[PDB]
Amino acid sequence: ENLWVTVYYGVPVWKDAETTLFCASDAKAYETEKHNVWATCACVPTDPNPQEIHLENVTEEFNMWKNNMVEQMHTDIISLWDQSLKPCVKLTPLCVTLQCTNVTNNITDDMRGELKNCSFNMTTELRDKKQKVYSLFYRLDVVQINKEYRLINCNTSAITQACPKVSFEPIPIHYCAPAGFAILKCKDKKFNGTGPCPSVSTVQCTHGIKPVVSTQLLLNGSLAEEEVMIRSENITNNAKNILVQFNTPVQINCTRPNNNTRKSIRIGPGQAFYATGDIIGDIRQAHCNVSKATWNETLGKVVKQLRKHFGNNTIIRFANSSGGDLEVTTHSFNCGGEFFYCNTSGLFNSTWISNNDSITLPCRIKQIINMWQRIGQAMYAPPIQGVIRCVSNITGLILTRDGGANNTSTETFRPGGGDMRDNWRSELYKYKVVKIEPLGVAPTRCKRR
Amino acid sequence: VFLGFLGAAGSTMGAASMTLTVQARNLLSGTVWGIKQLQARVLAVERYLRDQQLLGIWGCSGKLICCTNVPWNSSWSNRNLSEIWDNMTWLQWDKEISNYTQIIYGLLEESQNQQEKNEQDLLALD
Amino acid sequence: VFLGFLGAAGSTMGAASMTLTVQARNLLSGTVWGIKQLQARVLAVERYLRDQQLLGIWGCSGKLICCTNVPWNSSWSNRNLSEIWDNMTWLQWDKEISNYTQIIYGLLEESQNQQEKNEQDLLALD
Amino acid sequence: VFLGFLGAAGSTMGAASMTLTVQARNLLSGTVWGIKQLQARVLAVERYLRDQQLLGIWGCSGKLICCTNVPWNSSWSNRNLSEIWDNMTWLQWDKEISNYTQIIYGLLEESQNQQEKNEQDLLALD
Ligand SMILES: *[C@@H]1O[C@H](CO)[C@@H](O[C@@H]2O[C@H](CO)[C@@H](O[C@@H]3O[C@H](CO[C@H]4O[C@H](CO)[C@@H](O)[C@H](O)[C@@H]4O)[C@@H](O)[C@H](O[C@H]4O[C@H](CO)[C@@H](O)[C@H](O)[C@@H]4O[C@H]4O[C@H](CO)[C@@H](O)[C@H](O)[C@@H]4O)[C@@H]3O)[C@H](O)[C@H]2NC(C)=O)[C@H](O)[C@H]1NC(C)=O
Ligand SMILES: *[C@@H]1O[C@H](CO)[C@@H](O[C@@H]2O[C@H](CO)[C@@H](O[C@@H]3O[C@H](CO[C@H]4O[C@H](CO)[C@@H](O)[C@H](O)[C@@H]4O)[C@@H](O)[C@H](O[C@H]4O[C@H](CO)[C@@H](O)[C@H](O)[C@@H]4O)[C@@H]3O)[C@H](O)[C@H]2NC(C)=O)[C@H](O)[C@H]1NC(C)=O
Ligand SMILES: *[C@@H]1O[C@H](CO)[C@@H](O[C@@H]2O[C@H](CO)[C@@H](O[C@@H]3O[C@H](CO[C@H]4O[C@H](CO)[C@@H](O)[C@H](O)[C@@H]4O)[C@@H](O)[C@H](O[C@H]4O[C@H](CO)[C@@H](O)[C@H](O)[C@@H]4O)[C@@H]3O)[C@H](O)[C@H]2NC(C)=O)[C@H](O)[C@H]1NC(C)=O
Ligand SMILES: *[C@@H]1O[C@H](CO)[C@@H](O[C@@H]2O[C@H](CO)[C@@H](O)[C@H](O)[C@H]2NC(C)=O)[C@H](O)[C@H]1NC(C)=O
Ligand SMILES: *[C@@H]1O[C@H](CO)[C@@H](O)[C@H](O)[C@H]1NC(C)=O
Ligand SMILES: *[C@@H]1O[C@H](CO)[C@@H](O)[C@H](O)[C@H]1NC(C)=O
Ligand SMILES: *[C@@H]1O[C@H](CO)[C@@H](O)[C@H](O)[C@H]1NC(C)=O
Ligand SMILES: *[C@@H]1O[C@H](CO)[C@@H](O)[C@H](O)[C@H]1NC(C)=O
Ligand SMILES: *[C@@H]1O[C@H](CO)[C@@H](O)[C@H](O)[C@H]1NC(C)=O
Ligand SMILES: *[C@@H]1O[C@H](CO)[C@@H](O)[C@H](O)[C@H]1NC(C)=O
Ligand SMILES: *[C@@H]1O[C@H](CO)[C@@H](O)[C@H](O)[C@H]1NC(C)=O
Ligand SMILES: *[C@@H]1O[C@H](CO)[C@@H](O)[C@H](O)[C@H]1NC(C)=O
Ligand SMILES: *[C@@H]1O[C@H](CO)[C@@H](O)[C@H](O)[C@H]1NC(C)=O
Ligand SMILES: *[C@@H]1O[C@H](CO)[C@@H](O)[C@H](O)[C@H]1NC(C)=O
Ligand SMILES: *[C@@H]1O[C@H](CO)[C@@H](O)[C@H](O)[C@H]1NC(C)=O
Ligand SMILES: *[C@@H]1O[C@H](CO)[C@@H](O)[C@H](O)[C@H]1NC(C)=O
Ligand SMILES: *[C@@H]1O[C@H](CO)[C@@H](O)[C@H](O)[C@H]1NC(C)=O
Ligand SMILES: *[C@@H]1O[C@H](CO)[C@@H](O)[C@H](O)[C@H]1NC(C)=O
Ligand SMILES: *[C@@H]1O[C@H](CO)[C@@H](O)[C@H](O)[C@H]1NC(C)=O
Ligand SMILES: *[C@@H]1O[C@H](CO)[C@@H](O)[C@H](O)[C@H]1NC(C)=O
Repeated sequence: ENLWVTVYYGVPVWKDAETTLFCASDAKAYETEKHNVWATCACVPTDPNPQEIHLENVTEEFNMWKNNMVEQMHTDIISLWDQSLKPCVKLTPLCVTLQCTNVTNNITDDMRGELKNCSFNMTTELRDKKQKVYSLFYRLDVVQINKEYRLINCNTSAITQACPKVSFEPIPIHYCAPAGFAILKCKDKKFNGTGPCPSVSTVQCTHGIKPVVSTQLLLNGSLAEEEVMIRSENITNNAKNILVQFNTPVQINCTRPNNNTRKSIRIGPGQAFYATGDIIGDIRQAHCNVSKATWNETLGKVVKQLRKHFGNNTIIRFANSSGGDLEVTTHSFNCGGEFFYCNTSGLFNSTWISNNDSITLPCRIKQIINMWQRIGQAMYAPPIQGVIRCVSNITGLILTRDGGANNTSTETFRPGGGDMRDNWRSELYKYKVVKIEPLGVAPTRCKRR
Repeated sequence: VFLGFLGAAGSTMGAASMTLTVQARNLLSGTVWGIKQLQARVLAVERYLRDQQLLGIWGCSGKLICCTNVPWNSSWSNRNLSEIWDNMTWLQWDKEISNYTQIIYGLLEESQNQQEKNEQDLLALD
Repeated sequence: VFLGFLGAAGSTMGAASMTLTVQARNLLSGTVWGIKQLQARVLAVERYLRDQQLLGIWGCSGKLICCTNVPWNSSWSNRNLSEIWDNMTWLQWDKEISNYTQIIYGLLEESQNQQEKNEQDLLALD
Repeated sequence: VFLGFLGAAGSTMGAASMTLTVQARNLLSGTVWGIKQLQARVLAVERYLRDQQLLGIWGCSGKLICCTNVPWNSSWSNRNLSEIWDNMTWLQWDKEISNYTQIIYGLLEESQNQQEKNEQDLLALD
């Protein structure tokens, strides 16, 4: 009748914790080679037949806003960027005075140049005679000084040129947990991403999450189920970003109608800088198309979900960014190696009450970037030959709400971003790390003599 | 039936006691960025030998299950035999006993195999 | 006679069963370029504890040899007692049984010490 | 009385045989400059599993103490029962037997559990 303790080894007992996650990225991506593209070099090949065990009767609480996988992925991509830029050519002797001029074209005065044809000195292979070579830089890359210009990053940090061998192509990366840990996955169709989850399953490795670094518009993401999803840490708080996840992807097409040439000027011995030669064809600016009908149905489907949290009979007005850096006021992204910054004033210019072509957006191109708000490392994106065309999916948004309302029933939303961790939170909301404690004692009528 | 690793997580302790050999099997599993997994599998084997050391100094050694000569104190959540194995999950049980786990561990490593084995040394010489 | 490490590899299984304590003895053996051997002896001890864990969760624990209550299924290459120990090498045998090793492992870790020890738990209380 | 870790180092072997469970308990204990302790505690667990492997392949397994069917060779410092446990320390004894430790180890791992367990396999089939 008197019970006795008995040690059980191998009980389904886990507790929330944080550990060191490793990678996984299939086996066909390793065949992409090209001198180690992005990260996949010594990454473990993904298991051909992954197993996902649905834990019946199990209800586990998730928290996408207090999840450590986001911070780990962020620091991992940062260290990746540094390790990818450590052995590349450093452009230390490139801050020389630039005697720039307009590009060869024919007016008007509203074209504001944008492209500057700079002539300057350069150190050759030998440490004696210099080199009077010219390049073609964007206005966002240069800045005049008292026409003589200079690189915009002179009195900020150093600069290193990205090697032409590697690529900035986001490839699916599976994050896996070591022995003794497990990743819980919420498999409900309406998980707005916080609190208890009815249908929880366990996995060793997550699905292929492509590290697409972008702002305002979530590109190449996971589609939502049924209705579009709206996630926020504090809806009443207008300082917390609002991650929107789409159900139907919005087809976007971005092009660079300036098929360019790569001049291989030689800053020897060894090093070589890739300048931009003359432009073959017409002087055109990069642009992005968004299908008017798709954008209408997507916006009309989102505002119907927005009315479920800010009152049924309210007015939702869309306005573009309030201001700041170029990475926040414009849709910043990467395509073909070039870094576009597109005008998103034609997408967020609407006013919804309670009840056939394409929208083109002006896109600028910058070569000298300082992403992740990093000071000390400026990367020069080498020019890319040929017309660059890319087709992507708009699968979500990062919105911000205006404050100090009180009066009035309308609510105004503007594109935001900045913190790149939000880009990872849009994919890690359905995963969390737990540690296994298989040692459990329990009483029963068992002993020895 | 084989629910798999952590299969019987939502089942009762009596039902989850049948899946002991499943969570025990997948518990060990056999330039920078490569040391990321090294330091992790080192902490993995240190966690394994830590649990094996606790399992050894107690009156078990043989894994999975083992009995002990310790009376269950009613203050440690006075529940019944049929209310534990047929009405409570292991997570729910560990949530209540989290206060007394270290106390029981102390009553298991010190009071038992330190007094029991010395008793056997006194019983084996004659 | 002591043929040494891997001595009776070409000998019959019955003859090679005498050299068990030889391959088991040399199985554990007690700035860059120095981590080359570190990560190797770490995988060496992980492979050792992996085999020791499988040898422990089964009805063995005591190494070298142990018996089990599992009927030999004829589908696993139906051979005779004298046709295995006196007419086949361990490499040739493992080449045939490679399909069913994981199945037997499942019938050893789960069907035995999970039902046998619980049976003893019922037999040791009276 | 509990002298602590390495307490009975200067006491006789018979007296120091009472403190076996003390030196065995504290034998495992649960950017550069941080790998200094990592490689050390890895060699610590490799030294522990090394001694556990020797203690397992012999006729012991159960730690602390175990008896064996090996005749004490008079050439290994022919001393008396009362002249060893009541007149010699473990350091002084190991200083004399250092020549024959490896020989005895060979007579323990090979001659015993390789011939004894096979004998039991012959005794357990009938
Ligand atoms: C969201 O996800 C989508 C889906 O993948 C992704 O779209 C991808 O866009 C990128 C552009 O940013 C694409 O990658 C490039 O595609 C062009 C054009 O592809 C043609 O060529 C292949 C050849 O078989 C055809 O099959 C194909 O159908 C097209 O006709 C390629 O030309 C590019 O190749 C060069 O660039 C790579 C990176 O710079 C190099 O690694 C690669 O080795 C190639 O370099 C060599 O060739 C160059 C050619 O001139 C040469 O100049 C170089 O010096 C070098 O020698 C590149 O592969 C991709 O095609 C799109 N995906 C799909 C399915 O089509 C989005 O980019 C993504 N969103 C975000 C934000 O990342
Ligand atoms: C960016 O800015 C740089 C300058 O900093 C440019 O590079 C220069 O571009 C100009 C074109 O505007 C080049 O000028 C051309 O040079 C040619 C070289 O010919 C050499 O050999 C002949 C003998 O065969 C010599 O007579 C001559 O002096 C040279 O030594 C000339 O042949 C060209 O002449 C042709 O075009 C002109 C155009 O008006 C006609 O009038 C002529 O009749 C003839 O058809 C021309 O003079 C200059 O050489 C380039 N310099 C360097 C260092 O490359 C880029 O053009 C500019 N890019 C943009 C987009 O603005
Ligand atoms: C974007 O801008 C780039 C700038 O580099 C343009 O690239 C050049 O394009 C032209 C035109 O297509 C290419 O010129 C072609 O050269 C071919 C021969 O090249 C080989 O042989 C020479 C020696 O003779 C070598 O030096 C060279 O390396 C090659 O091995 C010709 O055969 C071509 O003529 C044929 O094609 C054209 C259409 O292209 C037909 O009209 C002709 O009738 C004929 O059938 C042609 O003259 C040049 O080689 C390209 N350079 C590079 C580096 O690629 C892109 O064309 C431009 N794209 C767009 C869309 O604007
Ligand atoms: C992006 O470009 C693709 C390719 O041109 C467009 O898809 C085409 O759409 C038209 C109109 O429906 C069809 O007739 C073509 O057959 C489609 N082609 C392909 C390859 O799909 C797409 O509409 C463009 N989207 C935007 C927003 O510009
Ligand atoms: C181009 O030329 C015009 C006319 O001299 C001048 O005013 C202007 O500053 C130049 N540069 C740009 C970028 O327009
Ligand atoms: C460098 O710039 C100077 C401007 O003072 C100019 O005189 C010279 O021609 C340029 N190029 C070379 C190769 O010196
Ligand atoms: C957008 O769609 C909504 C809802 O169907 C609508 O009232 C409106 O007329 C559409 N706008 C355009 C420009 O078609
Ligand atoms: C928003 O669009 C307006 C056009 O009405 C433009 O003047 C403004 O600069 C834009 N602001 C941002 C931050 O894009
Ligand atoms: C974006 O487009 C709007 C509308 O054409 C324009 O008023 C605004 O100045 C543009 N923003 C930038 C930064 O060019
Ligand atoms: C926004 O849309 C309204 C209505 O079509 C239009 O009057 C206004 O000019 C637009 N703003 C911009 C910057 O295009
Ligand atoms: C992007 O959307 C298009 C349009 O339906 C689809 O064909 C493509 O598979 C999508 N890409 C994804 C989901 O990665
Ligand atoms: C049992 O628990 C009670 C109440 O907490 C306490 O008074 C008593 O000391 C405990 N006894 C043991 C052996 O733990
Ligand atoms: C059942 O619970 C009661 C009340 O706490 C207690 O008196 C009794 O000892 C318990 N019996 C068993 C078998 O646990
Ligand atoms: C744990 O102990 C604390 C402090 O005595 C107490 O507040 C709490 O109720 C206890 N919880 C459980 C589950 O025993
Ligand atoms: C033995 O194998 C045969 C044929 O493959 C099959 O019918 C039978 O179920 C198997 N039994 C066991 C216990 O493996
Ligand atoms: C030999 O194998 C056959 C076929 O499985 C069987 O009938 C027979 O009993 C076996 N004999 C011995 C001696 O093992
Ligand atoms: C292994 O299994 C496969 C698949 O059934 C079969 O083709 C092969 O004959 C088997 N080999 C042995 C040695 O049993
Ligand atoms: C005992 O010692 C003697 C002399 O040192 C030696 O001849 C003999 O081999 C030893 N016995 C064993 C079992 O090694
Ligand atoms: C005692 O020591 C002597 C001298 O070495 C020896 O002859 C005798 O065998 C020893 N006896 C015992 C019981 O050890
Ligand atoms: C150890 O062996 C050597 C070599 O035979 C010998 O000189 C020495 O006396 C031996 N020492 C002991 C303590 O047996």
